Amino acid sequence: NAESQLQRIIRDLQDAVTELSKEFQEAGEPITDDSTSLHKFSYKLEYLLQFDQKEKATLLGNKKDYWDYFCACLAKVKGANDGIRFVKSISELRTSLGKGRAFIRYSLVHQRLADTLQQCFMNTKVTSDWYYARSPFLQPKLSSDIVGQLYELTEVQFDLASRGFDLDAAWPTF
Repeated sequence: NAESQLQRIIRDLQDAVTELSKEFQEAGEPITDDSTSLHKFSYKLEYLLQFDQKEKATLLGNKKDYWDYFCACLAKVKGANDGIRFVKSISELRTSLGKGRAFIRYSLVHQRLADTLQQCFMNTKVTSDWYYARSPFLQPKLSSDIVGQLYELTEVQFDLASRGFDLDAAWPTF
């Protein structure tokens, strides 16, 4: 059911990763915002990040999302919070969704995504507080598959712009 849809999305993430690796190889230069495969990657990773996510909010009712999970895992982990601090310094980002997208893109630019997510999923305590059972992040068999795919991006360069779009509204398309 949901299991079969999960599995498909994990494969989609893999196909997006391979696409980016091929596009990189083909282009002979860093991936840019007009890559439809970066776009697909972004959406598949976000799907996974939102999958079986527990619902949470601030005391004023604003929505928390995976950005808030990343902060809980990493904001105080020395060495691990460069991207947390970067996104916290962007005044334009108004929502947890948008902040989380910025963090993913920062991580891609700096070739740290896999390592950062691996570090999140290692925190079993926080991950269990944010996710229901079927989340791949609670299952190494599945979480290392996803992390594994991500390590192939550790060698792909991304030259992603820092402005020219509104992440609170949408992933960039060019």
